[PDB]
Amino acid sequence: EQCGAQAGGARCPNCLCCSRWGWCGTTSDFCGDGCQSQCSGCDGVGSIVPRDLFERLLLHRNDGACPARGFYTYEAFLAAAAAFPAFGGTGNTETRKREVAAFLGQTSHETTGGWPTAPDGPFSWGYCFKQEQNPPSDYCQPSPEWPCAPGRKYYGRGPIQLSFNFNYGPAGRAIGVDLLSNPDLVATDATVSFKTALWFWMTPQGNKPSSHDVITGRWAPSPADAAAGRAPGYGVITNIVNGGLECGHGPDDRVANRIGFYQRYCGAFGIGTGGNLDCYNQRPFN
Repeated sequence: EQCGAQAGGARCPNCLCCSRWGWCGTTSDFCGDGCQSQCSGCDGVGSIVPRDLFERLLLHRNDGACPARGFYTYEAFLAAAAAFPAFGGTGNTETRKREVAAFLGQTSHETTGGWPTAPDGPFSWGYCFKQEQNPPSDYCQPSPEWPCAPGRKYYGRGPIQLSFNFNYGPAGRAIGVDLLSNPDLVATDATVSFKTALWFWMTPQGNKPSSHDVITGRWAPSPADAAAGRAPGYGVITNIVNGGLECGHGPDDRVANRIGFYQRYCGAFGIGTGGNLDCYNQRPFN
């Protein structure tokens, strides 16, 4: 609907802002700078990963047999990403798509329900789970910095399978949610769930860079990294996530599963994966 200074001063119906160029709408484009009328009353990662793509990549997550069925929505992914605008918004477009592919690859592995003969292949069964299956512990390691909340448990939750009081604490503080007190939010609120995974993705810890910096080419190895065989690529991201267990001892099915997801996703995004895909020959960071 047209409006304003070519529409006889017409205001927009439903209290819609009249844009500077004379059109009706609710975005900043209509209501901000230049807005002709009803301005106060009467382009992020979504451009790189559209709903259709997200849904096709995460093809079987809403299977009846997936305990997280229905939980991980596109709306929650976008809302979470809005809090981490550098995610999928750093570097050129190819790099942005690759960040999202890599993030989705790693988190799909953490939450996979796949099996070798699964419909549409094992790499379409990411995001099947939202909490650790049969956890062996509540993962409380008390500290003055992050005391364990009584009655609460810190088993894996969400797309990065966030675990331990000493990770829920920092994650919650960064995102403005008290996850030490209410760790179950990571499994009951999908926006919080995605936010903890993005927090992990975006945050350097100890001798590890952020996954974000690695995938966007902002990380260069240290001497110690170089002697350890740690060169930029998806492999070092696997190392960051779980290198203590999976890295430095040759071909490993967990690492390969992470790769297969990443390859399928890069495929769908029309980009290459880049090199150094594995951590078969890398010293674990830890």
